[PDB]
Amino acid sequence: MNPPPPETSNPNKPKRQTNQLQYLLRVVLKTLWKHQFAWPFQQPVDAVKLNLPDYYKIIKTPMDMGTIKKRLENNYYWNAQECIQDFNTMFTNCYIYNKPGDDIVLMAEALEKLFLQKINELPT
Ligand SMILES: Cc1cc(C)cc(Nc2nccc(-c3c(-c4ccc(Br)cc4)ncn3C3CCNCC3)n2)c1
Repeated sequence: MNPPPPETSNPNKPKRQTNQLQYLLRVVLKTLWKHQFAWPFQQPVDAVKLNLPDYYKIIKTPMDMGTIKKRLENNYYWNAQECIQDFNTMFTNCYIYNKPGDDIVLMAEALEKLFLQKINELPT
């Protein structure tokens, strides 16, 4: 089975809006979402549909851009670092599960390069 997806809305977790988190949603998430290579990263890895029975034995901190979109939209994060950590966790999961030069890794690396370029322009 797949696990349930990561939590995206927590009534008990405090919320706030910052210009960095607005940038992470309206610039960073939006730009990566529209990238040609984004499709494997737009939702949790469906290990059932993809026949990857070891995926969630190896990856115990799953992350994906559909979850990050929901966390941003729901004001789930208190600070930008929490959202940047989620993007980094998602790329790292892909790297750990696969091998250098695999198609999925080249795709993740291109998205990560674009992510880092956008993060360099994160406002104050
Ligand atoms: C035929 C084919 C070929 C390719 C390149 C992609 C897909 N679709 C697809 N969808 C979702 C997840 C993956 C995937 C990930 C992965 C993606 C996001 C995160 Br976060 C973490 C890991 N790691 C490997 N894979 C594939 C690699 C090739 N087949 C076995 C599974 N792949 C399908």
